[PDB]
Amino acid sequence: PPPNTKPINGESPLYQCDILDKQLVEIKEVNLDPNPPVRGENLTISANGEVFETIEEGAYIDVEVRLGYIRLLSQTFDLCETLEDNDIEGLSCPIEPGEYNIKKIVEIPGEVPPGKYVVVARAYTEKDDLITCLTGEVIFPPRL
Ligand SMILES: CC(C)[C@@H](C)/C=C/[C@@H](C)[C@H]1CC[C@H]2C3=CC=C4C[C@@H](O)CC[C@]4(C)[C@H]3CC[C@]12C
Ligand SMILES: *[C@@H]1O[C@H](CO)[C@@H](O)[C@H](O)[C@H]1NC(C)=O
Repeated sequence: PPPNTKPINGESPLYQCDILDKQLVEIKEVNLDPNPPVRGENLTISANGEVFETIEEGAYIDVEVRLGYIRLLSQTFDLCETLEDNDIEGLSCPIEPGEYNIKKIVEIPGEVPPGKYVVVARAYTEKDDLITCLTGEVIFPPRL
């Protein structure tokens, strides 16, 4: 994978990107229950990380999904509102420094077209300090 990248330990395709930029959160480990995610099935996400600065209301995530060279989805999300909506282990947004472990189950839709998808997410704080940068490639087998 590209420059300024480091693999994330665990059963996952994720890499940390922009590694030469200090990040307020370290993602130490990530594990996916069906290791290559499968369409139409549950996906269990387990993650171990560290928070070095309090993340406050107003943080946001830039998420980009790309299919080949096509910019499929590109938008920003309210970090706190998004975490609060998806019930990630009751984590209220004021995320204090410390040791975290997360377990979340999401559903991968079966209608997703087959292909090589690349995901990139950058989370920043309200004054725009880089929280973290993650990238990953997921190939869904061509049975449409
Ligand atoms: C952790 C990552 C690497 C794993 C889970 C893979 C990402 C999946 C879930 C991503 C890859 C492409 C994404 C994707 C492609 C196309 C569409 C159609 C659009 O109208 C709504 C979003 C939607 C439905 C999203 C849903 C989430 C998908 C299917
Ligand atoms: C998928 O997840 C839903 C809710 O998380 C659960 O009710 C269902 O039993 C799960 N099914 C499988 C096959 O894991």
